[PDB]
Amino acid sequence: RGEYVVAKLDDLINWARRSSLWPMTFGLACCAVEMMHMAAPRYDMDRFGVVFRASPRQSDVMIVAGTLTNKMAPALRKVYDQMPEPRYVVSMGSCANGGGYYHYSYSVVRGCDRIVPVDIYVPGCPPTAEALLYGILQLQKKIKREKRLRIWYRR
Amino acid sequence: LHHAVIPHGKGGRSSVSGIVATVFGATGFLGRYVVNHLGRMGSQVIVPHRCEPYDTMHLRPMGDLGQIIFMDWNGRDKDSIRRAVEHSSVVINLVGREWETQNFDFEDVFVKIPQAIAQVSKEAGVEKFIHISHLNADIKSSSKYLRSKAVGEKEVRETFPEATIIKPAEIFGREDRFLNYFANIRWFGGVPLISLGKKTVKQPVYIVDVTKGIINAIKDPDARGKTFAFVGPSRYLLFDLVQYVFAVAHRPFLPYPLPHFAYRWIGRLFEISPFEPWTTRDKVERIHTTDKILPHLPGLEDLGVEATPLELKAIEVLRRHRTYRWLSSEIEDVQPAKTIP
Amino acid sequence: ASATRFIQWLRNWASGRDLQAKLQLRYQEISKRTQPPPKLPVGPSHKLSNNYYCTRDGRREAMPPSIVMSSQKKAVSPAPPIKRWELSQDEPYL
Amino acid sequence: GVRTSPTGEKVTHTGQVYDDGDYRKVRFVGRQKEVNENFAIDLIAEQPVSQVGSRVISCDGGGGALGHPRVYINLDKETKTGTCGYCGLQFRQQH
Amino acid sequence: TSVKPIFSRDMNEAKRRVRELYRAWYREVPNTVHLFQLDISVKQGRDKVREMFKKNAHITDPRVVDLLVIKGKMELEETIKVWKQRTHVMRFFHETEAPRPKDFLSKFYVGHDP
Amino acid sequence: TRPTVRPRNDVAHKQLSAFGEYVAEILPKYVQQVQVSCFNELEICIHPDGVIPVLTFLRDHSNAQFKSLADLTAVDIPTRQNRFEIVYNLLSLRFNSRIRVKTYTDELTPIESSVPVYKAANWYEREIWDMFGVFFANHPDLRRILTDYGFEGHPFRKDFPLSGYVELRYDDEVKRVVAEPVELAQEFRKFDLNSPWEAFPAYRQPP
Amino acid sequence: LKKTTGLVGLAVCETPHERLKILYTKILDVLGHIPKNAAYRKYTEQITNEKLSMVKAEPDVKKLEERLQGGQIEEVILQAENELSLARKMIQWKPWEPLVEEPPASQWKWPI
Amino acid sequence: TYKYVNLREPSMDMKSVTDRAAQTLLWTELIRGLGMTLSYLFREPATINYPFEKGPLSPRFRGEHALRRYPSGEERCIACKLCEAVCPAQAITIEAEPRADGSRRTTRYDIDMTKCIYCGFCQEACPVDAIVEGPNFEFSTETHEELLYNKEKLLNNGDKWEAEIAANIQADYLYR
Ligand SMILES: CCCCCCCCCCCCCCCCCC(=O)OC[C@H](COP(=O)([O-])OCC[N+](C)(C)C)OC(=O)CCCCCCCCCCCCCCCCC
Ligand SMILES: CCCCCCCCCCCCCCCCCC(=O)OC[C@H](COP(=O)(O)OCCN)OC(=O)CCCCCCCCCCCCCCCCC
Ligand SMILES: NC(=O)C1=CN([C@@H]2O[C@H](COP(=O)(O)OP(=O)(O)OC[C@H]3O[C@@H](n4cnc5c(N)ncnc54)[C@H](OP(=O)(O)O)[C@@H]3O)[C@@H](O)[C@H]2O)C=CC1
Ligand code: SF4
Ligand code: SF4
Ligand code: SF4
Ligand SMILES: [Zn+2]
Repeated sequence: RGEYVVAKLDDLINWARRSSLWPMTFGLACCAVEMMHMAAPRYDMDRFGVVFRASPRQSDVMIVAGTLTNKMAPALRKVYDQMPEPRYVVSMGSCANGGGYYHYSYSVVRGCDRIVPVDIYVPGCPPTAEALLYGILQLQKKIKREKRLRIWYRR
Repeated sequence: LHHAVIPHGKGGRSSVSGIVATVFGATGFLGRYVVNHLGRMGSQVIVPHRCEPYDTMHLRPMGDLGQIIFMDWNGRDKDSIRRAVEHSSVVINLVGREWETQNFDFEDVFVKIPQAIAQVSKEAGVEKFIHISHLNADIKSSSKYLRSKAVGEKEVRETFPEATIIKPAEIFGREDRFLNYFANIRWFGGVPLISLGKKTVKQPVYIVDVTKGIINAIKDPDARGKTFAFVGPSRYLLFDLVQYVFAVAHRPFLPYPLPHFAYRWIGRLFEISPFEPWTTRDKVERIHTTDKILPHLPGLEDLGVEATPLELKAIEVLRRHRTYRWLSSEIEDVQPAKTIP
Repeated sequence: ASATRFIQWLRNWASGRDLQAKLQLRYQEISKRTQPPPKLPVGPSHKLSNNYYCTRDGRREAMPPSIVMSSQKKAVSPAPPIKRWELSQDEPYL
Repeated sequence: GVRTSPTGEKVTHTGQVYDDGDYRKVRFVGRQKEVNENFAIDLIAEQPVSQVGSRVISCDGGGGALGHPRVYINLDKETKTGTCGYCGLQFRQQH
Repeated sequence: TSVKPIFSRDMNEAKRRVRELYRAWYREVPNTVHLFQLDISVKQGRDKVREMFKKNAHITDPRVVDLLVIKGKMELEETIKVWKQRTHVMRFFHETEAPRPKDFLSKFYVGHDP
Repeated sequence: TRPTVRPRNDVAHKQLSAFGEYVAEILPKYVQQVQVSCFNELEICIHPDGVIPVLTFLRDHSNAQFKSLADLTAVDIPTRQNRFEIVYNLLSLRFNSRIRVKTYTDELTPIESSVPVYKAANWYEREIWDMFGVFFANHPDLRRILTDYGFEGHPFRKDFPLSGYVELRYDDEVKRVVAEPVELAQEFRKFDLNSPWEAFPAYRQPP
Repeated sequence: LKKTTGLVGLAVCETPHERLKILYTKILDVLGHIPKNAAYRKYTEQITNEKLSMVKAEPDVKKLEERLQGGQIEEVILQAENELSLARKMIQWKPWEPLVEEPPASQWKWPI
Repeated sequence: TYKYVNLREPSMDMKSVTDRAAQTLLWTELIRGLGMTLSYLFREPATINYPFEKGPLSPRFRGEHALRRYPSGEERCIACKLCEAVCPAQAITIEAEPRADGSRRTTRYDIDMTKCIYCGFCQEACPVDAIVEGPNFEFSTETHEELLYNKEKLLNNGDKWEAEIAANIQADYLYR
């Protein structure tokens, strides 16, 4: 049966991608400090297979951890475009989510989703390190639900 | 007008354009520009999609919060069509495929599916209906793609008499399968052209021109019940167009004539791919079909769109096809192709 | 706390410290997560008499700046020269 | 309580409901309309009126400093009950 | 009416600074198009430069002209050193903004803005 | 010593007043006003022509030695014909003292760059130019520092709107970030907070 | 002799007494060209002469440093060089002259 | 008082000089640093097993918002708009009118959770303990629109979390 095979192959690639999520070493403001605390020993994001890598060419996730200003917006879009696919964006904190405390500023982008597509929105100012980890595990369960091969089979 | 659809604002992202549009086939080449233009002015857009939600992510930034709504649908299921259209004021059909698959053939995507969308839209009270046909649609065509475009075009008009039907020539743009198609031939050495491209004339049209024409059709009360032909401003011999493509890309051009029957055999070879075929017999036919001249139909000028010359936009498409040595060459470094007068 | 004796010895030797006296993981020396209710004190203005607000109103004692010179004898410095610091007697040199 | 319009859309405790022909109800298609089922106007009406022996009664909402500011309610009218303006509890003076 | 100058003592001196700035912008456009890999032509870039100078043709205050030139030099420096990105260069061309017709009727149909 | 009231330090007020007129005596060509607040901060208000002479004197004079420029900022007061007040906050480590020097300028009048006196002033003046549009003459490298490239206007002016005039988004058609006129899904809600009853009689202005 | 002043880049001076005498004497000479009634001259001569008195009457560096209250003797030398530089600059500025211009009517009024 | 962090003179007796030569050639102080990381290898790690284990919190924790009720079930909020006035982010939007029974109640109460800075000023300002920040911090969403809370969402949060919220308020209200 073709369906059974592509169903199992979807599980394999979905498992491999969520089990090995490499965020780009990309932080913007206060929220990056809680992101640092997710890598710290108490939460040890490495133990889920989550490893920071500096190069966008070697990153699977962009965690927008902090305010995105207008001056920074073209750079964030640049490094997002330079990530190979599949790629995911996690929006962390009120600033990234929708402008937050600086929503009405002349120099702030009112939400990073004006610039890049966003898979998960982590609320808080900042979200606790555990709240960000909950957001990453939520991203994993989203990847687990993907049906690329199943949809390809029925094209 | 219901009070929720009275236009407000200054026509920006956070405005209210009053358009509530269901766009079928929004996840393709043409759809991304149509959804972008609707979202620019604060329209409500319903994007029914068959694909993986990952492949709709590029659409999400195009609208203010709540202005892009995604739905699952199946071209064979009429309920899924009804749910996606019963709140809309205009329905736009951009469903199409350049190859047949095991599950959907040209008849399914260019006749059965477009007819079902039109039928359900009429039953649901949808007021406007825009359907994309093809300039060269002809029942007497060697291309099954173009034969189905002719059958479905008649069906849509009969099912939804007030529909606006748009017939574009080949569309060129960043994500096209036209200029990118010719540029990608370089991977096989020389460029095979039937009769050396001297017996074909094309009149390609810019993607943004088609998009602006679609958007003005929605807002134009005179466009209801009409059939338009969206053509670019100049006609070229196929050989000249392909030579120009390779000049803009600064790639070596080796054209050699290939007979029609040999090209078809090559087309059948690439069709064996279970993915997106690089080329097909039908694709070879359409590329070598002369673009019809239809003076009796209204065109882009009748919707307030001035057609963009191919010379102003080819580099926007073809710069990525150059090597490092030639990446920075400017728009004025290549002379235009001979345009048929 | 659950390390075996030999492992405690090994890491004590490797670091050169007695690591068991100051473990960085918290056990039972920390406070209970449920506490008795507090009974917080009140401030000096919680009185029933001799407490008129006009006698304890800091904002209404703020005054506009004193104009020293406007355009409408020994030299001085802004303050006395700063006294020289003394070396620590706890540990003068690190 | 929570009623449904003729379209089937639940009516909220604020009386909100999209009318037929309002496109905005498309946002609920494939999802749901979040409606709180415990209507406070119905719940408070269920409380019994409290009988008291004085012309004026005070209400703090209960729980001491966990309620609302303490207010005093006049009970001189027998044509109606005194209602706390913070919590809606009703009081009556008996004979 | 006696004020401290910025650079130019009079409009005659100011207009000299303007011309030198115009030359610098005119010379730079071919470099900007090539370096930034813009899809506009050198003629479009130079027409835009002319459009920006034309909008301030009515100034008769030497201090205002001096400040316009100072900002023009700053803008040119940002472009030459590629501190600006392609997005910043293309902002002068407002490519994504739809025309707003200026006739009374067209405004009347769309809203209350004069 | 009332527990909730800030105590008065009269010794500092006397010391700063004495030094206040000391500076006025030595630099009468420039000093226009000298004042000491009720929390013992000395302010010297000078004609803008004296920025370099006054700052040089305060840095170098043996009875001043204000070697550190703690801060250099501007304030916009639109009701004044010279709307911009330039404020230098200086620190003296030798005498453990602070002093504020204030001058003024308008939109079209340059102020002398004080980088030759304090190298710290380099970026502070760039910020003042960026946020207020005050031009500093003979600045080694005057350009925007905080605002976006090509940004138009000076945001810290009182008449520049809070949310500016343009905003950014990514446009898929041109495949780049674009700038467009600002529209807010929720307009900022202006609150009128001031009570209509006077609070501080000590500061009442004459009618 | 000091091995170090403790401040990075401030070299130890081998002959601080003579260096101070040179500098204060130079400062006094420069003040001679300032008008007699200029407050900068009167004040700077007064404080400059006090330091010159203390240098002459105190031969020990440490005891001299305590009297001067200016930090290290190398710090005091630097301050003398700074004062000399200021005195020369004051001659071109002439800040003893009357106020160049009154401010507008309400330039310093606060609150507006 | 002050101290010198780095102002010491090495001794020049032959033993000290050789001690330093052995340090330079035998890498003794680099070997010493290896000892420290070795000791950490055999220390129990500080990692907790999320999501089966949770980091410790206190009753004052400021998390997801919720609108509360009295024991009768009536809403505590009486539309005073103090929370809306104090909100540093202007995250709160309120409309109100007399209810059908005359009560002073809101018809709109929105919190934009992407504007909110989770500062807790709103619950300090509330005179009736109506708006609170609850203990939930695990409510990340897949879409932006899901974080624009209206009154129905906030009331559902209160009904969902009231058991924990009431106990947290009981533990801390004597510090307020
Ligand atoms: C140390 C070495 C380690 C090597 C590890 C090797 C990986 C082992 C696990 C393999 C899993 C199966 C592959 C699935 C991943 C495919 C990537 C993908 O997600 O595509 C989604 C795509 C989705 O396509 P789509 O049609 O649904 O939509 C994409 C188009 N748009 C953008 C318009 C939506 O799937 C496919 O296109 C085809 C899937 C076929 C799966 C079977 C793979 C056959 C392999 C032959 C390929 C031909 C080249 C020969 C390569 C060598 C053969 C081994
Ligand atoms: C009978 C007659 C016999 C005659 C023959 C006698 C010969 C023996 C006596 C000769 C001396 C023996 C020691 C020689 C070893 C090499 C010593 C050496 O090169 O160290 C010097 C080097 C520089 O140190 P530095 O202080 O920076 O600079 C010196 C001043 N310019 O310092 C360094 O190299 C620093 C290295 C930094 C990187 C270190 C990272 C790893 C450290 C841990 C490794 C532990 C060693 C484990 C070896 C495993 C071997 C399998
Ligand atoms: N040169 C051109 O591009 C020209 C195009 N046209 C017509 O314009 C329309 C769109 O053009 P283009 O956008 O380039 O075509 P694309 O192939 O780029 O996009 C096709 C769209 O149709 C959808 N679709 C295809 N097959 C099915 C199916 N079986 N069931 C459901 N959805 C389906 C695709 O969804 P998914 O992504 O899920 O496959 C995709 O969104 C087509 O009708 C085309 O014929 C007319 C003239 C010229
Ligand atoms: S969301 Fe809050 S914590 Fe995060 S960057 Fe913005 S202000 Fe800082
Ligand atoms: S927590 Fe602070 S920012 Fe959030 S709604 Fe309450 S007052 Fe506003
Ligand atoms: S402060 Fe409390 S009672 Fe007042 S409007 Fe806000 S939630 Fe309602
Ligand atoms: Zn009550």
